Amino acid sequence: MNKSQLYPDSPLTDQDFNQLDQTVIEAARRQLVGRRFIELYGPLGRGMQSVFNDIFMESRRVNYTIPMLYKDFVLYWRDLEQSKALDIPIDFSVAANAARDVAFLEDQMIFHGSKEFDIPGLMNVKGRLTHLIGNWYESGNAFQDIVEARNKLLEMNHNGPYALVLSPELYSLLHRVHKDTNVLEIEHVRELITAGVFQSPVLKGKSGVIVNTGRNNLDLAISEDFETAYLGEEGMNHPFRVYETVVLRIKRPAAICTLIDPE
Amino acid sequence: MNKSQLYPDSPLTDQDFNQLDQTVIEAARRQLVGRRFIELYGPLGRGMQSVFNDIFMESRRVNYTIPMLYKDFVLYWRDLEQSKALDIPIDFSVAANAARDVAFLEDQMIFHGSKEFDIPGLMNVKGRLTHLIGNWYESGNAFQDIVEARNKLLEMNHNGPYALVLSPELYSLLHRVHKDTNVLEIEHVRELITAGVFQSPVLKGKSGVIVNTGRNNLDLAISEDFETAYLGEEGMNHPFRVYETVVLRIKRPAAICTLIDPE
Amino acid sequence: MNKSQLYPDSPLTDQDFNQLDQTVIEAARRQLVGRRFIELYGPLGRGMQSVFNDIFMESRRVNYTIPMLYKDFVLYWRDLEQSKALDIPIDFSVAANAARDVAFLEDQMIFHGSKEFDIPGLMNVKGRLTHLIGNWYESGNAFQDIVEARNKLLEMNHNGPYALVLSPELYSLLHRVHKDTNVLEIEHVRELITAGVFQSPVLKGKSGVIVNTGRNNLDLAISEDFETAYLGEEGMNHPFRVYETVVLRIKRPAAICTLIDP
Amino acid sequence: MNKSQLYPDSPLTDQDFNQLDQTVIEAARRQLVGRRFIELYGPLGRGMQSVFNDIFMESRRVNYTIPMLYKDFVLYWRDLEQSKALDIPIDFSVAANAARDVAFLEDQMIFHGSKEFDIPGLMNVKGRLTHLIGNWYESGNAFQDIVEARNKLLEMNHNGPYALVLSPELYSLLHRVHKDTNVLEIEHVRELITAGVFQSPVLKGKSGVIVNTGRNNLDLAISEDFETAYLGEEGMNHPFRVYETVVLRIKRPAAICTLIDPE
Repeated sequence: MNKSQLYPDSPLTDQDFNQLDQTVIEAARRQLVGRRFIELYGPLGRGMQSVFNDIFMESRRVNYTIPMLYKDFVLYWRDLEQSKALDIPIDFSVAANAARDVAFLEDQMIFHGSKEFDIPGLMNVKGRLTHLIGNWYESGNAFQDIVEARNKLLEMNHNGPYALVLSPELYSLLHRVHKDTNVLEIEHVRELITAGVFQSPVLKGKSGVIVNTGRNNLDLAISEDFETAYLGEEGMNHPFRVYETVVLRIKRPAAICTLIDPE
Repeated sequence: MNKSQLYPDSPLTDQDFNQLDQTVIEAARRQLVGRRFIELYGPLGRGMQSVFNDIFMESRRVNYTIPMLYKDFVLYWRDLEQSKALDIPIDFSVAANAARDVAFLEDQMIFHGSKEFDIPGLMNVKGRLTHLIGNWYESGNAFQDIVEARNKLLEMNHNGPYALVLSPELYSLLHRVHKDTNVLEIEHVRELITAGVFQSPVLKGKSGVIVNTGRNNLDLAISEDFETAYLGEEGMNHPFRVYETVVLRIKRPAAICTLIDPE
Repeated sequence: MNKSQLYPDSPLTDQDFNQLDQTVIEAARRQLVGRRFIELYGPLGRGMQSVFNDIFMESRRVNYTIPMLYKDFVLYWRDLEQSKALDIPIDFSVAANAARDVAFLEDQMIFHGSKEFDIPGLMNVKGRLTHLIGNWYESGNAFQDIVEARNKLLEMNHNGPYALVLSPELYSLLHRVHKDTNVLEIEHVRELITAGVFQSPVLKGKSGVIVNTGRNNLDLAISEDFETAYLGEEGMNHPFRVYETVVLRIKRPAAICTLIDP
Repeated sequence: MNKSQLYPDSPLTDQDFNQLDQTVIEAARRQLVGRRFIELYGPLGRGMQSVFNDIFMESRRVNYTIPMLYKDFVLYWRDLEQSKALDIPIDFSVAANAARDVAFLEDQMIFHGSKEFDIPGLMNVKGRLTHLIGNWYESGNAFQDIVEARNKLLEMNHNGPYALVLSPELYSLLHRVHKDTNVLEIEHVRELITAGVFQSPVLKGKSGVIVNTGRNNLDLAISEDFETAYLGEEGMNHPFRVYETVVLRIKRPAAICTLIDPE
């Protein structure tokens, strides 16, 4: 399936359109936090507009509608025509920005869920464990809270490997320089969490989540990965659409222990 | 030996059945702690239902019956039929869970032995050294206990390399952040134990074990590795069986110094 | 394409499966009432485990999971061997009982919905029109209450053809003679409702429904019709299963008028 | 385009001229700080003497004239003639010095802009965030100032990855050895800034800048990379010119949070 012949009126050729995909894929890759520890359920394809989920509580089956996440960018015709005249590889700076916004949309949908499509997220799924953090500003408390949260996961027949995602404010507190001591608390934490410790701008305030990275616990249902579309001429310009269809499936919500600030 | 023709009625083809083995093998690999420091005695094959062991005490020979460790999972026919209709690579999420449970079964059999089959484990073999740990919550005690346990192994003509396996509670105490100091006690410990320091959920409470990793000291007798079986149609579904036949052989029990909490 | 190769371990030959299929299908046809006035959207195939419904209320898209309705019957090996030895056709009576039960399940799901998957029925869908009927024992009331119900559908921009399904008690009451015309009320109703007046045991008491026939109004989305699948042989006996996967989509809820006893 | 036939009177042959480019390219590479975290807008070529910039403020378009940055060096004819007589690969020590000066010129133009050509730099662009640092000589203040500067970038929909460039005086203070503690403050800082922490001699006094490394935020418009030219015989010698044409484009100035000493 060549995308040049799919959009016969597209101003981009085969070479020009592949670089657009590379710009979109790379820009999204740098910002996707959920994909770093959640496996993909393959390219389900255009023939699947809804995927099934088997929730196990420690086996209810539910239907999830795969949602669209998209953002549009416009490539000016004057800039495009100049590029072909001079034979230069075209500027896709806006495409990277559009791909980043879609990548942020996926992370927001992964961690907080689709309210309108009724899809639970990591931080609000039903049946997950909950741990109340202490004052992470103090030494040892952050590691102690992770251990207690990990202990809650352990008493569920969930031996790991775990992945911990924290808000930027909690992430900074983990790496902060203490006064009395000189302990890098991420070094102690990263030994217990082997799948990786990440920060996500989606999480707000003081919040975090520990997830078992097994494919059996949760995965990402992908009907169409990050793809670039042509919307046709509009005002002589060339608006495009970076879209993706993905729904998070949480088969075993008990493998999630969200850390929440007691306020 | 192609597994598609071995089960002529199996719904999975050659390609579909290989991905099942990959899912089972990888999921087991992530959870097998004993295999990380215990060598395998090859594929003994189906012709050996019992393996001999020569115990040396510092040469009694005993017969060990190779036990079966298995767990069953069911692939729904509706999900399978949909996968072939859409030509998608089939979901083996349950297979990973079944393989993980078998992997946990092997680790429980390796460390605690088969009570019914009369096979000693690492933590209850006859003739091994025993060390009583102190308060690992204090700085330096955990390293001191390992040194004393290692010294006991040294005064047996057992120069290493050693492997230390600890319970999750002891593993956390090793990596904990101390108040007065900022010592990462795993860094001091990991220098003496070169074959690796692992944690196993099988060990409960405050317990651990130091094992010489030599093939002459102990090994794993494998008659059949992690293999996936088809049990035939049952209620129009497709139940499978992830089974493995393995017995731990401890040729020199004196190469084991189990750490036990004095309670 | 014969079921003998589909189930090599089955004890039935090509002809025996064929006789099994007619036994199941014929018993289903004699009991299926909803299929008489509702078009069939399919067979979609095994690749459709859930269908999409676009509700045009008088637009909202709802995802419906296709339910699987089944019933199990067992053929005894001694009976099959005895019939085979004596050159007597196999007795598939239990198959008809299983097929009849599944046919009732489909009719029950069509009319009263399926609470397990939250699929609405003819008498349960939101947005339908409700008509409070009177005492049909008295003359003239039976025909008039249908006229007002049809007028309700006419006011909602639905001009037929209509299909009327009544409870078995109410269907008999429609056989009375008209007070003035001296003609049975059923022929007056049949001229107003040209898609047929049916009866169904699923409706109890004074109940009924008027449905505007048409694919754009409502249809049956099936992925597999009445099919007999041979389960594994257990205990030397042969258990079977008559199953089907059907879901009812009501695209225009306002095209359904329900007669409700006050 | 062979450079030997481009300058028919050049004393260097094809082999002799390629080593000149390698000396210039490598010497420039060791000193270019801006190129370590700013992407290039390809070889725009000689047909583009001015490049367009679309400034987004959180979309004004401006025209930037691509400037020339060059430095001249002289290869003595006596040294050149001796090299060919003995068949030795010629000394290009001066060429490395000339390339280094041009590389310093680019970094000065990237961080402080072209005053005469009216091109804003990283440290004086219009619409960028500004943070006032504290006493970096004290422990924790340097990390705290980076976090606050990063927090300012975060409240602009700028999630990273960030690149921090500091003056040599600030760079030394970051790596300094404290009295009361033994904290290496670069280790804490380098976790938040993933694209890298660099020092630039261009920045004077106590100054720094945090830049989002996205191609959409800023990039380097290159009309001609580091190229070596022959200026013809002058006094029987061979003067050359190491020139490059490059202009920095800041599409989103809000992605820049310059750290400035309150004096």
